[PDB]
Amino acid sequence: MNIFEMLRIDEGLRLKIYKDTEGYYTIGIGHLLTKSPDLNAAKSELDKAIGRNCNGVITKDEAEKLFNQDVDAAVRGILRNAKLKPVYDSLDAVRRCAAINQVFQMGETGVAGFTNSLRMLQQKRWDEAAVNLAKSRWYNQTPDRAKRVITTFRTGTWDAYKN
Ligand SMILES: CCCc1ccccc1O
Repeated sequence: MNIFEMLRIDEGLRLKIYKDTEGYYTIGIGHLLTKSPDLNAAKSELDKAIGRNCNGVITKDEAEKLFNQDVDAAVRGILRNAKLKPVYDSLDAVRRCAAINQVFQMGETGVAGFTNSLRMLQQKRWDEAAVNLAKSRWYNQTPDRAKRVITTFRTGTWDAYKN
């Protein structure tokens, strides 16, 4: 297991524009196109992203390309973030994948806020961190996924994905 395989399990692969768990237009491997309810605004974002007129459909290769960029951006975002970087840098590599997954799904606004969970993770109070993480809209909206990512944080193992 690695972060791509992890996110690919969590995000799926769809080649046609679809609405994600939040109702937002998305393609590929959880590549969010827009929060606009306008399908055309999503289609314009898709075409901008891919550099061609996709008419709401892309290839597997184009999906993996966006995905590569999205993962890379998630990491680079964490490393740019004063609240996140010290925590992420304190983690072993399996728990770092958990962090990337969370930021991929939620965005770095979305989690830089998780102050208590961040402190606990930094402290390596894994069971406590895991309890705190689940106390969230995140967990309640996507519990099956959040359970897997929390287990990754709690154990620093790939047990929740292995599978
Ligand atoms: C509760 C935050 C878990 C986390 C730690 C470090 C970087 C990104 C993360 O989402």
